[PDB]
Amino acid sequence: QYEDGKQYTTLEKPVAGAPQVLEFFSFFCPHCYQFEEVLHISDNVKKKLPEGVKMTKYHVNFMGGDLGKDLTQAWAVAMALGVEDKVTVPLFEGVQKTQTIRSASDIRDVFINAGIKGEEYDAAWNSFVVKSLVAQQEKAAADVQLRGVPAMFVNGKYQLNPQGMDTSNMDVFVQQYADTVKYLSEK
Ligand SMILES: CCN(CCn1cccn1)C(=O)Cc1ccc(Oc2ccc(C#N)c(C)c2)cc1
Repeated sequence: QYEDGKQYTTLEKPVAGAPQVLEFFSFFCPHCYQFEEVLHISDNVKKKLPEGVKMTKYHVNFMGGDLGKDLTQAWAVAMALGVEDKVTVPLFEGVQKTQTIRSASDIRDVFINAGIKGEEYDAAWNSFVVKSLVAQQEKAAADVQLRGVPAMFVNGKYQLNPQGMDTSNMDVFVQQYADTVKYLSEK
């Protein structure tokens, strides 16, 4: 019922030490926007996972021109301050809905409006921790030879394949997605 090539793919040369469940997204990615706002893929996947399992989510550089790099660093700041849940929706909307995010200054305005003090954003932005998080996200994408988003990898061996699942019903799709990750995490 869970055959290889249908719900998932397998990496030709796995990545040792990868997180158990790794999501790659871009704030420019049309389907990543749905995955956040309409499907809630991350929340629904976490719900089907054993309670002692961490999920990791990384931003990618290769969409959005120069802004893709700035958003990857801003996402690193978000991870460093632990404010992902305060900035995810206004970044998605500013980039894709209203298209009001066109510079690094615009990203910063989102964080300030979300309650992060301007000076603390800047200090995080220029910190060694954020430098290292940026490196981590880029290495993770290179390690799996990531070509596009959204993507989810399980134990650095298995790559989810949403296009082999049933996509005519949003809620059936999300259930098949979350159930496929639980299966794969059990491998
Ligand atoms: C990595 C490739 N990639 C980018 C380029 N690309 C491919 C097709 C369109 N763009 C993806 O987007 C991959 C993809 C993801 C999901 C998915 O299925 C659904 C999406 C939204 C909803 C809703 N709401 C439903 C119900 C299903 C289909 C495909």
